[PDB]
Amino acid sequence: KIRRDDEVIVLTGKDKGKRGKVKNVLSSGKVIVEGINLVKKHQKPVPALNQPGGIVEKEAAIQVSNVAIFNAATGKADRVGFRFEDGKKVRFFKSNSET
Amino acid sequence: MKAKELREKSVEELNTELLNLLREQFNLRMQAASGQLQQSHLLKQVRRDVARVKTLLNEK
RNA sequence: CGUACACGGUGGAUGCCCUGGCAGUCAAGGCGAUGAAGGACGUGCUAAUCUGCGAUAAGCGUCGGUAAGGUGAUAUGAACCGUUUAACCGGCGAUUUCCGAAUGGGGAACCCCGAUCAUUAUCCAAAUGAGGCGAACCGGGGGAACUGAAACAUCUAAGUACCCCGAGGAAAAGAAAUCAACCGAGAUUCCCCCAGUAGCGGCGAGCGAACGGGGAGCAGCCCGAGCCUAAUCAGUGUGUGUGUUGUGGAAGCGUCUGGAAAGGCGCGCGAUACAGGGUGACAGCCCCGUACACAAUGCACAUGCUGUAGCUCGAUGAGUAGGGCGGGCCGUGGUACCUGUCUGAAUAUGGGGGGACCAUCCUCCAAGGCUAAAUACUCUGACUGACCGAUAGUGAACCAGUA
RNA sequence: GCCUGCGAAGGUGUGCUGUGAGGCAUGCUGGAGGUAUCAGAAGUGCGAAUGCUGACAUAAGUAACGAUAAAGCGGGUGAAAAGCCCGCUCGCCGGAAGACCAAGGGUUCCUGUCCAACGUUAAUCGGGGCAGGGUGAGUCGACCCUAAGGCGAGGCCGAAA
Repeated sequence: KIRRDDEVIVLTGKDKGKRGKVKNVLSSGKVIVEGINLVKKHQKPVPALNQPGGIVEKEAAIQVSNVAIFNAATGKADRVGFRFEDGKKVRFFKSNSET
Repeated sequence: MKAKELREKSVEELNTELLNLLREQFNLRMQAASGQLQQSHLLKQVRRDVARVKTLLNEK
């Protein structure tokens, strides 16, 4: 699954190629990564979608479908950041099949 | 203060503490009078303290 | 103003979904005067509800598990805690104001004390019991009517509804003065059958066994003395088979549509694990979970063991058997059982019974007592269901037994 | 044994076929699944119980507001004022619409800010909505006791609340 203590790599959105850590995950499936932000009116570095209106959620609203964590396949993506105190998870992290 | 600390203290130490915390349990009461330095942390913590020591006192 | 349609509205059906019900199944099963169940009223920085607690008030402590996220449902603002490893999960311990079955007395929660009955009694309540609650089941008593008989006084519904008293997790029954196809069976209940037969009945309508057989479960023993010690009693040690949580746990693949697939299409896989749910639209191979594994508790039913402790001899219970009068009840017939009044035996060189009475066979012996085991319900936990789907289904999937 | 987001079921309109009960197709929409064959199935196919429940039309924009029958003329404020406020004038009530209280109701009292909801019109008004404030006694009342009467305990009656 996806965690907040992990780094993601865009692959489709206009932010394709950008790197960053996962800010937070909502029960909606969307994930906001430290980097994919938008320029508000008074030019305030705050993530948000591009649409006119009053008060709307923050976050650029990224999708786990176009992201890139640890995909077991041939892609253009590269290294990705990932607990350790678990021990058993370290074994999976050591394996080139899981994490 | 944690239960571990109170248990280590002597019977008199728990009394002087309960009393010290009792005297302590006075200073606060000033918000309604218009205070600021009054902290909400110990507001609820102090009542537990004077109680924790009160529980161990009986455990002895 | 007639009629059809178009656009918009009203309205809410329908289609789909559903954190709910309904039903079945397995497991498990009492609480309290060490004052419970229930209720009242507090308690989170703000919180009006619900839930959790209860004035150390949705919390405190210990151990174990677990884990970095956490501070109940509401994802708010403020803000706190956590590595001196919290939250959360399981068990246990400490504390637990006042009122409250509380019983000192009164009382619509407020004020002062062991009230009442009863046993023992150092008669001092001094030492104890009862006085409450709980889904149904169970035992011992009291006991209808409408209705049916297409009227109705027997009968039938009833020995039911309801009422009184009481135990347990189980009760009641029970070791035979029985049964009676027999040179035989042989403690008692329960299930099936035997019978809808025998029997009862304005013999009208209706009512209605048992012996035996096939099964489930099997255990037999105690009341005067003699004697001596392994029944019994008292006490001690103290289980195998477990309860919840966490650990050993594979897995986005390709193309197309789309904001997104749990789509279409193509391919592969799990299976002593072919329930279901979650994840942005129908993913058993995404996540949990299903078979599985391990550790924390409760129960630990039993067994072992100490001191007691065998065994032996004789007898065996009268206002009873039985008879008469008046009733209840039963399938009970002059041949069921029981209550009330009166009368009243013998005694094992005796007596009772085998569905009639009295003399002659067979069987068995009352008028004293105890006794394990074999099914019930369903609050609670879990699972399932070709059940229903929110004018359906429990009245309640939304504050509901609330408005 | 097939169809489907190069889009289904359902719904609306329409074409075709069957003696029919219906099947089937097209367009729009929907936009998630839905069928045919043979076979079994269901709490199966419905306009006509002064039927049950919810909704709705015509009726009607029709009926009704009446002994304390009093408002009127100017002015103020306001985006609006015939019934908010000021002055004057004109009246009602007097055991009474006056004053003080029981029971009961219960904060409805006062102030400030408003009004979407309430006020059989409107409202810048309110006993309306929201946020605060207010009811500081030994001699007031409760608290205490008692009358008709009632209850609990002992006594006595199949049994007993």
